Formats: sequence, structure tokens, C-alpha cells
Amino acid sequence: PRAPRTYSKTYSTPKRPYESSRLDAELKLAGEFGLKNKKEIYRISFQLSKIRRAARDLLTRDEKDPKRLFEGNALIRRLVRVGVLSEDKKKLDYVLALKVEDFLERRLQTQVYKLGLAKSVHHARVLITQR
Amino acid sequence: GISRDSRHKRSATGAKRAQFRKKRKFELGRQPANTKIGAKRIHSVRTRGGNKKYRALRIETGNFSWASEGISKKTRIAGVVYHPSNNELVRTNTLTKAAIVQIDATPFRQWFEAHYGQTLGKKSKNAERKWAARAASAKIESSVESQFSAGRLYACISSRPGQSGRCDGYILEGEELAFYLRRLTAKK
Amino acid sequence: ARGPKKHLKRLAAPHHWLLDKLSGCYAPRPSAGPHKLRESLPLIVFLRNRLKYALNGREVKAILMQRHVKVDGKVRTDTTYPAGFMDVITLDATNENFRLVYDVKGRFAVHRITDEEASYKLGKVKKVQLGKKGVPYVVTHDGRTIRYPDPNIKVNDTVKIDLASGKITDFIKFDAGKLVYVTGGRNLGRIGTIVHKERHDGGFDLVHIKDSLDNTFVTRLNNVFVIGEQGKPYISLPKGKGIKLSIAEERDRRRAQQGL
Amino acid sequence: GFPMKQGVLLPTRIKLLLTKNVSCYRPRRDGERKRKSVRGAIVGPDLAVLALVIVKKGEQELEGLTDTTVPKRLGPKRANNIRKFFGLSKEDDVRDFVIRREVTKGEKTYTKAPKIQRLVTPQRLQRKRHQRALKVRNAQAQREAAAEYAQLLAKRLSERKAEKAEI
Amino acid sequence: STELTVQSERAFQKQPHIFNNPKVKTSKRTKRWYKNAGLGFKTPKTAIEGSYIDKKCPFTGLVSIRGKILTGTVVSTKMHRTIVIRRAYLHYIPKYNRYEKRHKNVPVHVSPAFRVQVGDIVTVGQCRPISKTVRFNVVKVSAAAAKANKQFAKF
RNA sequence: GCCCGUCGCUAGUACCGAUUGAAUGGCUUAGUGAGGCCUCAGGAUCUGGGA
RNA sequence: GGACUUUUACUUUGAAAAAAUUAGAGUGUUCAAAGCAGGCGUAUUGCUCGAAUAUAUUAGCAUGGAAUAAUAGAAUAGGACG
RNA sequence: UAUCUGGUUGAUCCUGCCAGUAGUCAUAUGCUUGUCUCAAAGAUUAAGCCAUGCAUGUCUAAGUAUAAGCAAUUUAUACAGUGAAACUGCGAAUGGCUCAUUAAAUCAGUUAUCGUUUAUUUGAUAGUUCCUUUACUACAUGGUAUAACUGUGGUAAUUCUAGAGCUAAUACAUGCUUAAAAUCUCGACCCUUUGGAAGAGAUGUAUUUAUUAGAUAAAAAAUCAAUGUCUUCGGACUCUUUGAUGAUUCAUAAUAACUUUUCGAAUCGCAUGGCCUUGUGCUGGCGAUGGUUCAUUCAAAUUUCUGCCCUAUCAACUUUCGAUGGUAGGAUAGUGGCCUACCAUGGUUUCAACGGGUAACGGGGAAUAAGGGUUCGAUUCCGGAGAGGGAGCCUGAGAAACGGCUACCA
Ligand SMILES: [Mg+2]
Ligand SMILES: [Mg+2]
Ligand SMILES: [Mg+2]
Ligand SMILES: [Mg+2]
Ligand SMILES: [Mg+2]
Ligand SMILES: [Mg+2]
Ligand SMILES: [Mg+2]
Ligand SMILES: [Mg+2]
Ligand SMILES: [Mg+2]
Ligand SMILES: [Mg+2]
Ligand SMILES: [Mg+2]
Ligand SMILES: [Mg+2]
Ligand SMILES: [Mg+2]
Ligand SMILES: [Mg+2]
Ligand SMILES: [Mg+2]
Ligand SMILES: [Mg+2]
Ligand SMILES: [Mg+2]
Ligand SMILES: [Mg+2]
Ligand SMILES: [Mg+2]
Ligand SMILES: [Mg+2]
Ligand SMILES: [Mg+2]
Ligand SMILES: [Mg+2]
Ligand SMILES: [Mg+2]
Ligand SMILES: [Mg+2]
Ligand SMILES: [Mg+2]
Ligand SMILES: [Mg+2]
Ligand SMILES: [Mg+2]
Ligand SMILES: [Mg+2]
Ligand SMILES: [Mg+2]
Ligand SMILES: [Mg+2]
Ligand SMILES: [Mg+2]
Ligand SMILES: [Mg+2]
Ligand SMILES: [Mg+2]
Ligand SMILES: [Mg+2]
Ligand SMILES: [Mg+2]
Repeated sequence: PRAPRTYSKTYSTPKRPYESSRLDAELKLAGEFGLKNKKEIYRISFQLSKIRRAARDLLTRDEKDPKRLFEGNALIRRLVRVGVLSEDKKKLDYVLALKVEDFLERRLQTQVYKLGLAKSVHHARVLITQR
Repeated sequence: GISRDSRHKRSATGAKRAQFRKKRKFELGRQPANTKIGAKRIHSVRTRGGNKKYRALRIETGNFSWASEGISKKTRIAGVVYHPSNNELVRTNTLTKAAIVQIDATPFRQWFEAHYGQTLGKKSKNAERKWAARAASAKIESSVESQFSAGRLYACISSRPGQSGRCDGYILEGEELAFYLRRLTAKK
Repeated sequence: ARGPKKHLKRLAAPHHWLLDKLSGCYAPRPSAGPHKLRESLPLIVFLRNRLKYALNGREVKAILMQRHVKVDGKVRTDTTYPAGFMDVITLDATNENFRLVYDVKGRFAVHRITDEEASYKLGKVKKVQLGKKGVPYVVTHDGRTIRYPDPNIKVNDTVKIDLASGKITDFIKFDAGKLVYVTGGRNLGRIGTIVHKERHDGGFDLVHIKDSLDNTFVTRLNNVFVIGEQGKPYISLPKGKGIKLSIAEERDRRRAQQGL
Repeated sequence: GFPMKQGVLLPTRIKLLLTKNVSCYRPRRDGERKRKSVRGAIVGPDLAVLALVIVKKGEQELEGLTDTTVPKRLGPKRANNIRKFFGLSKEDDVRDFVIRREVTKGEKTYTKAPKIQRLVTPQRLQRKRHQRALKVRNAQAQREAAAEYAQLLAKRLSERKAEKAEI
Repeated sequence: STELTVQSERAFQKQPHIFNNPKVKTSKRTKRWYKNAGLGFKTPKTAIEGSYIDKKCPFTGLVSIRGKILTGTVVSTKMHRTIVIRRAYLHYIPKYNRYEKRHKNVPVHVSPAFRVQVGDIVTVGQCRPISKTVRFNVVKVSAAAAKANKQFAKF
């Protein structure tokens, strides 16, 4: 008798277990952004996956439908907020585009490296977890 | 206890039902008063929510209304005479609602002869006045007046003795009296 | 199940209280009183969750047992006493008066009112019967009985009540075009006039309502509480004035007041 | 050790349903009844003890019985009971007849009396006075409210008769 | 139903508390009480004109109509003073996005103010439990005979 | 080349089957019938007809 | 207020509608799953935004539509209006 | 978030299934295991069985204190502080647990009570109680009988208790009271009219019955019986009063009586004040607890409409010993075949009744992501049911209660 603590998982795993292209594709990302997991990519794919779903849906509603206008605007401003969605391409048909790398580019890991300050994605890992 | 649920009992389709829950006291019933005549005996039963019912068993007087005369009087209850539900009720003289009784006449006689100065069947100043005002209003009714000569008046219990401890009713009259006189002799 | 239920599982609590999910398990159960369980605001809730005066429930009993808080004129010392819409809550110390009256989101708002207005209230008359010995009485939504009302007073009219005394000092008929507060349903909190009444013999008259933004909606009679004239309310309304804005309109307001 | 029970008749044991207010049982709870063994009221050699109650003294003195004597624990506490245990009429005033029990606190002897009850007092008379007052005062206030309405109703009639004479 | 006799019981049939004083010489023998059931259901003349008793009559009796007001069609008139109606309705079954004919039979009281016959559409108003099965009372006949006389003999 | 059935071996499953076979569970006739409740009585005792 | 009304399906809009879950807005729990918080100052006697919205369908209720599909009508005239 | 691959042939295209693949608030097991936060957990099988401990008790200034209890001071020779025990009151019907039963049942959404009960909370609500009505009734206040206790006891043994002696009340049981007025019945008289009258009783609330009012669909007349108010004595009656609902025999009131007569304060705490004829007179402050009736609130009980999984190797079912309806009663809080008596022959069914299965509590919901679907829900919230099995019942507003009793079975 206490309200459920709610939860949910934050990743999804590839249906095809051993696809060699997807595996090379994944590894390259890991070796670019200092990841340790295929899950750190699995996670983002999943984040993207819903964002796109939302956007697909919104798109089916009439132009300037209240929900579409309200909930689309919200999602766009949330994405521009963190630097995933460019200023020009600010109208959700491009959030319908939007790649995994656009997301990985904005992790504190990378930002800590992008303006020197670490000079290797991995030096960037170690610094961060070390206060 | 006696239970008043519907959940025993077959369904309109004729289906047998499972036992769903045990008896609760809020569907309870109790046994009949089967109230009889004579010498007051009343027990109270504690009913739902605080609350009393009074279970008359044995009764000998009731309060009886002569509707057309607009008065009521308390009389002895002579006895039961006809019952539409069960003839055993008559044979045993059980008092219930709808029972046909005979009562006493003498309280109703005394009133009538004092109020009309007429006497059924067969000198003050203001009294004379009041009587002379009345009449053209004292012309009774054959089938009621004849009863007085026997000292006994047919009446229908209109209360519920098992419920209220009262055995009350009204004198039979007109059509309703016609009806039971017929039954009485056309079964006598 | 054998008798009167005596607890209230938090989650089964009404939502317009705005209790949190965790931190506990139960919510307070409104004592019996003038207002129904699910359309009430227990003192505990008001003294702690809105006014923030108490932190504990323990300190609510402490505040209350010194007879600090008094409702509708009278003192009241029940932690979970059922306060409700139109009632008046007073803190003599802190020199503060309150009226319980709704948001636009359907909640009970914290609403400071002046000391004078703090000495009367409005009552929807809920029934008008002939009582024993021929004395006619009215009954208002907060369960007051008032003997000898005005013969013109009928059910659904609102009524201005002294408080200091028991008596009525004015009433307002349920007519086409009178200021209305909506107390129940989705449109809980909305305010606006009355366009017209749908009849429907044998169940639920409908009251068509328009506000001061030329916006329209409907509720069951039941949910309609007369409170004055187009313009003239008979009590002060909370800020917002019961108008309800779209989520867009409310977004734009909130992000219009942005520059510190 | 089972007790006898007046009126069973019988000279053995039986098990009875006992209730509130009865020998050989003390209910633990409202409406509790317990089935319990009981010994009959006829004496046989199976008894461990008889209980006897001297009704007439004999030709000689029983030791620790006739020759010793034990005072009642408590005295009359209720007003009129003090009256009767001294025979006093309602004139004597009780407070001086109430019993007082001495008791030593080392080198201080104390004196504690009951607390008379149903004692007629000023404070009681004050509360009798008040009640009688409220009834009447209310009652008078209750016609007034009726009369004020009867007016309101009557001078409504004279507005629906002056309206019926306007048009 | 009723028909004939009216006084055909062990118990004398009367409307309660509707006293007719024998002393007062009236010209209609029995004083009769009736009411307007409400919702604009005309209390038919056969009830006011009537002499039948029936304490379950919506117009001359001790019941009341309140709650559901359903219509259905008469399917059995074997019970003395009560009938059975069939209420058809199509029940929507989502997965197939189509419907199936269903029905329910419903027992209802029928005042001898009415002359119902199998085939009539009848409007019934809910009342208090009147018997084990019956929660409804025929309140108006939205029918007649369904063209009975128009099948008679030859030319 | 493929291939059918009887006959013989090992192992497994289910069927039939004297035992008017056996077990569990739900209802249930007839007979016996605790207990409390209600009721006709009773009256240890104990009061002013009543407990 | 009276006096009387062929009967259905379908569709629309709306009322009545528990929270939690779900979808989803706002908010940088250090991130996040969460939570419903929180955010500004004179941080010495206080100011302030919230705690949305959507879905909730079968049935019942209330309103608009009159296509599609049923039902009923006047022929032994016991037809219609006055 | 609309994807498939391996396996039949010599090779081929098919059909088709087996296998692979991915998720699972989906359980187990194995191996391995450092940190943060979060945190389910004897449901599945056996609603099988349970050692021991705990899970229900409770006191305000304000019901009861002579503890032979503690405390002393502080005005207290009735009591007065504090307070064990005990009586009284309230609570133990909530909560917590489980999922055996249960398939039109429960449950959901939606209804109904003009079909009832309702401790409590809240707001209203009570001038009437006696009596052949001058030698008058305790109201400045009526009765005992009990716990605790003291003391004599019993039994191996329990929250076993007996005999004897005390004493309380907001326990038990009794029992007085208050203004004026009007309306009714009676009626000593007196006098004949058109007729009038002193004075006598009755009329709180509740209970039970009978009777009446509770108008209103637009307007008018005559007559019979009783009989009101005003005569400019042939006559007139003029103004005439009416609540709610869709609907009532509704709310409310009036008449005649009824009742082993319900309620109408014999209670408690603080303050002690006015007033003059100086009675310890007569008044009198704030609020506690109670009290009948109505309303309200927390409820409850029934209840309308529609909606359940598999099954025909279940087709007819229902009245034995109620099945379906009618009348009357009885019983209930109350409707109702709920039960009984009389009477009738009804009620359901291929639009699947009835029966069987369920390793079935129902719902909010969960899992699976093109869509349509498929599968699951013992389990944090709502509803229901149960306490080893059955039944019975005491108390009480509320239980057919099991951390209550009684009986049977185990
Ligand atoms: Mg009996
Ligand atoms: Mg509470
Ligand atoms: Mg209604
Ligand atoms: Mg006292
Ligand atoms: Mg029949
Ligand atoms: Mg809709
Ligand atoms: Mg929500
Ligand atoms: Mg192969
Ligand atoms: Mg091969
Ligand atoms: Mg080859
Ligand atoms: Mg497979
Ligand atoms: Mg288990
Ligand atoms: Mg479990
Ligand atoms: Mg096993
Ligand atoms: Mg002391
Ligand atoms: Mg529970
Ligand atoms: Mg005694
Ligand atoms: Mg008492
Ligand atoms: Mg009239
Ligand atoms: Mg009226
Ligand atoms: Mg009535
Ligand atoms: Mg003084
Ligand atoms: Mg088979
Ligand atoms: Mg019957
Ligand atoms: Mg038959
Ligand atoms: Mg089939
Ligand atoms: Mg099961
Ligand atoms: Mg299931
Ligand atoms: Mg479940
Ligand atoms: Mg299970
Ligand atoms: Mg139970
Ligand atoms: Mg067990
Ligand atoms: Mg059995
Ligand atoms: Mg039990
Ligand atoms: Mg329990």
C-alpha cells in the first residue's frame, strides 16, 4: 500500500543480432565518442526512435492543429535547447530527419573535448568521472 | 436465520445458482407473532438501527373506528370470523391485518344513543337542542343497526399486531359489509 | 463490508487537493460535516499544504487546539474537518481571512478576503420544504437549515447568509443571465452569466453558460451556483476571474512575463 | 473447585450457558456468553467446602466468630443515605455527619471525608434556574420569529392585492 | 387483464383510504381515485371510467414510474395482468466491425386500463419491484391490433 | 533402383479389460438430529400483578 | 398551461465522468529512471510561476444532421381534413 | 515502430511445417558480480498445518475517588492536587491479509429509492409532564444494589471464581415543573326567540387506526341537509386563503380515539456578579455532556440499462419441497415468492436456454509496438468474498464478526 514507484527502461536492442554492417557502424561511433557500451548507442537510438514517432504522428494532423502546434513547438524548442536541432531547420520535418550523431555530439563527454580542455574523448571520460 | 435474499431461489430461466456469500443479518427475517385473543401479552423486538417493534401475542381490546360517524372507540375483541388468507387463522382466532372480527357494540351504542337520543334497533335542555339539530342524520343503515341487537359488530382489522402491538380496525360498512355478510352465510 | 470505512488511501484522495504520490500511504479522511467528502478541503490540508503554516500533521493539531483557526465564524478543532466551497476560514492572530472558492483548474484557491466580506457567505438553496408545525425552512448546500425564508425563495437560488447570526439577508433568483460559479464537472471553476436552461423532465436539466470572453459551455444544473449579476458578483472572485485559457494562451502568458 | 449455583437443583455437575448478571461467570466482553461447568446446589460428599451463614447464634460462643467483630469499610456517601444512617430530616445539614477517617502521615494525622452527592447546592440551583429560563426565553423568541413572518406573509398579500389593483 | 367480477377475491377489493359514506346518498356508488403518472403519458379514460381495482396500476394504483422508459414489443399475454416484451438490439462486435441481433425478454405489469395483444409495440416505465421478475409497467400502447379486421371474409 | 505386409527382438505411449474395481471433490433422497433463536410452560429467590 | 405525437439504425457535438498507469507540457533530481517540484530578492522578519493537456470507445444521457438501410400509412375505405 | 533466414530435390519452382531471430512488471535455474539511485518479494503447489512473542485499546477544567496510594501546602471539616484499581462512556464492524468459492454471480460504466435503515459530524428543533383542579404531590433535587476494596475460601490447571461485609454515578430505577391565548365538546340555569348562557372538561411530542384539508383545465346558476360572519331584519356574503415534483394517498396540518406511553436535563466544569421589601431572598456569565424530531454529512441495503472465458461427445430447460403470475397476510429497515394460504398455468431457449468445464474473484490495468490484433491481470488503487469447514447468534448505529460466543465435523 504505497503508490508504485514508476520506472521504464531507456534502451532498445537490435532485432538482427549479427549484422556486420550495423556492427562496424556501431563500433565506429563508440570509438569516436568514447562510449563503453553498445548500449550507449542502443540508448540513443531508442531516444531518437520515440522522438521520430511523436513527429511522424504530429505530421499526420492538419497544419496548425492545436495539439500539433502546441506539442510540436514544444519538442522543437526542447531539441534546439540542447543543440541537436539547427536554428534554420526548426520545423519538425527535419526533426523527422535527425541522426544519432547529432545526439552523441552534445554529450558532456564530447563538449569537454571539443574545445580542447582534454585532447582525446577518453581523457574526456576519465576527467568527468573524476570530479 | 430466516433469510429474505433472492439468491436462494431459481432464476427466471430456471437456473440453479451457486452459493455466493453466507447469510447476512441485513436480509434476516423473524417468525410470526400469530397474535391471539385475550389478556395482554406484548414483547418488543429490537429491530435494525436502534428501533423497536412490538410483537403482540394475545390481545383483547383494540381501537375501532365507525368511519361514517367519524368516531372511534376502544372495545373488547370478541373473536375472528373470516380471513381471506387462511381459514386456520379464523378457527384458531388469530389476529392479523385483514382479519374480520366481531367486537362489542356497547361502546358504540352508548355513544350513539347519547349523541342522537334515538336508541338502536327495536330530557336535558341543550341536549334536546343538539338532538333536534341532528336526525336526518341518524338514519343508520339496516345491516349495521341489526348487528347491535346481538351486541356484536363486524369489523376489519386495519393494523398490524405483529408489528405494532395494536389490534386496530374499522366497523364494516356498506359494500364491504355486504361482501362479508355474503361470504359469512354463503359458507355458513 | 460491516461498517463505516474510516481510512483514506492516498491515491483514492481527491485530486484537487494536490497531495504528492509518495511520502506516506494515506491521506486525511474528511470527517463528516457540512460538505461532501470528495468536494471538500480538510483543515489539515489547508493549514499545511496550501498555507505552509504547519509542516507536520502534528503541528496542525497544535495550531488548532489553541483555537487559532475558525471556520464560518465558529472555532472548529477537528484536524480533518470538511471545509468546503463558500466557507470562510479565519486566523485572528495573523489577522487573516480566507474564502474557499475554486480555481479554473478545478482546485481550491488560496484567496485572501477583507475583514468585512469575511463576515458573510453565499448558500445555494438545495431544498425548500414545509417543516413540522407548518414552519417553512430552506437548506443550503453546506447543510444549514434556515427557518422562515422568503416565500419567493425557491430551489437553486443563492442566498446571502449573515454568519454572525443564522439569518438570510438577501437572495438571488435562478434567472436567465445571472453570474454563475461552476462547482463540479470538467468546467469546475469557470464563471459566466447563464444563457438558458434545458428542461428534461425526469433527469438532469442542463444549464447553458457564457462567460465574459464570449466563450460557451454546458453543465448539469446540479453544478451551477448563482453568485450575482453580469458584472456584480456578490463575493470577490480569484485572479483569473474564472475565464480559462487554452494551453497555448496560458503558455504565452507565462512566457510573456519572462524578463527579470 | 467448581462453584455451586443456586437453583440448579441436582447434586452433580452440569455445563451451562451463562450470561451477564449471573453466578459463576464474569463476561469478558459485551454480549459474551460462555458455556461452563457448574456444581449443583445439593450437597454431597464430593464437595471440598460448604458455605454456611449463621442465622441464629447457639448456646455457646464460636471462637473467632461471635467473639470478634469487623467494622464496615465505607460510610454513607450519598446525601440522603447519610440522612438515613443517622435519621435527620431535610433540616439537619449533612456536612457534619459525613464520616471522617483518620490517617497518620508520620508526624501528621490527616482527616479525609467522602464527597457528598445529590447534595442540594447553590451551583445546582443556579443550573436549574438557567434551564427553566432558556425554555421560556427561547419560546417567546419563537413566536416573535413566527409573528415577523406572518407579517412578511400578510404584507405580501397586500402587495398582491395592490398589484391586482394597479393593472 | 382482470375482466368481469372485479369482486372475485376472498378479500374485498378496494382502493385504500377512498371512503364512501353510506349515509350520504351518492350517484355513482363508488368514489374512485386516479392520478396523472407524469412524463406526459395520458392516463387513459378506461382507468377513470373503470371499476377494476389493481394496486399496481400506474394511474389508479400505488406505484410510480421513475427511471428507464423503454419500448419493446409484446410477445406473450398469458399471465393474468402482466406481459412479456421482446427488446431487440444489434450488438457491436469491434474486431469484425459488425453487429449481431440480440434480444432480451422483459416482464411488465399491465393495467386492465389497457388491452394488449401479441404484436403490439408498448411503452413501459420502470417502477419499484412489483414481483420477482417485474420492474416495469405498461404505460402506453403505441399500437392497436396490427390490422386484425382487415383480413375478414370474402366479397 | 525403389518398395508392401505377416512373422521375430528392445523400449515407449495410449486403448480394451473380470475385479458391479479404487480415490478425491460438488450437490442430494430417506432416516437420526446438536445448538442458538422464537414460543406454551416452569418458579431456586426477590420484590412491588412484576422481575 | 392544455390538447396529440409511427417506430429504429447510423453519424455529429456535448454533458457525466478516480486517482496511479499511458500519451504528453513545464521544471537542469549533478545525468538519468524518477519526483512535482521549484524560481526570484533587500538571502535581517519576503517576493513569486506551478502542480497543465490528451485518451477515456460498448451501453445509458443530451444536441445537430436527414445521405445510406430498415419500420409504419388509404383498397370490402372502419381513409383524410371542417 | 510495415525486413525475415536454415531444412524436402540431381537441380527447380511451390505447398507446408520444424528450427533460427527479437521482447516480456515472466517465473525458475546456472555461472559471474565493484559503485549510485530505485526496491518487488511463500501468489502458482497445500483457503495445508502452526511452537513462541507481538498485532486494540482508550480520560478532558468538564460522569463516578475515603486507594488503609503518592503528595503536601494553602483559604478550603463534604469534595477540591495527583492518581492505581474499578464502574460508566466510546472503540474493537476501521485497518491488515488472502483469492478458496463465485459464469448473469461478482464487477464496470450507467440508473432508481414516489422502496428503506442510518452511531457520528454539521445546522435546525421542545413554556403543555401532577390532579374531580381549597385544607395537596420530595424540586433546596426522591430509591437501592453493586464493582473495585476488606476479609473467609475451593481447584493440578486458564484473563475460573464461590460464601460473607461495605460504598458511587451522566450505571440502574424512579419522578415534580411554566406565560397568555384561542378553538372544541359538554353543559346549571331562562324563554320561547332569530334563540344565550355563566363554568366544567379537553387539546405538548411520539405511538396506532380511521376520517378530512392539501385548490388551480376558462367561466356561471338553482336546490336538499347540516351552519358560519356582518343586518339599514326583505337579506346579503363583498376582498376571500394556499408549498414542492415529470408524477403521489407528497411535505405540512385538522377531527375521534388509541398506547404494559417514546421524548420533554434529578448531570458536569469554570468564573461569582448584580438587584431590595436584608429572606443567605430573587436573579445571573461562559461551555460540557445529554435529549426528541427534521435536515446534513459518513454510510448501507436493494435496484434499471448493457457488457463475461471454453463447451452441443450439453437441446430442451424450470414447479421434489416456488418454478412464472394474481389476492390477502405474515415477516423485513423496507420493495419483492422473501415466506405462507388460496387460485391460475405460467417462465427461459439455435439471437444457444439448461447442463458441464475453468490450473475464473471482477475492474483500473500489464506484455507485444505499421495497423487490425494476440496473450495476461493471485498481486500497491476501487469493488466483492473469506478467516480450518459448515450453521447458528449475542452485543451494537453498523457483524450473520471469527485476534466474539454457541453447536456439530476435522
Ligand atoms: Mg411462532
Ligand atoms: Mg478523519
Ligand atoms: Mg431524481
Ligand atoms: Mg451528583
Ligand atoms: Mg396465469
Ligand atoms: Mg463522444
Ligand atoms: Mg489526469
Ligand atoms: Mg536434409
Ligand atoms: Mg540434399
Ligand atoms: Mg543425378
Ligand atoms: Mg519457433
Ligand atoms: Mg498459498
Ligand atoms: Mg503474495
Ligand atoms: Mg501435491
Ligand atoms: Mg484525594
Ligand atoms: Mg478491510
Ligand atoms: Mg434491588
Ligand atoms: Mg440513560
Ligand atoms: Mg373547493
Ligand atoms: Mg398547491
Ligand atoms: Mg402523509
Ligand atoms: Mg451571592
Ligand atoms: Mg465429454
Ligand atoms: Mg403475491
Ligand atoms: Mg405447469
Ligand atoms: Mg453455440
Ligand atoms: Mg479459483
Ligand atoms: Mg481473467
Ligand atoms: Mg485483480
Ligand atoms: Mg489462485
Ligand atoms: Mg466477513
Ligand atoms: Mg490455514
Ligand atoms: Mg454441505
Ligand atoms: Mg463467523
Ligand atoms: Mg478482524
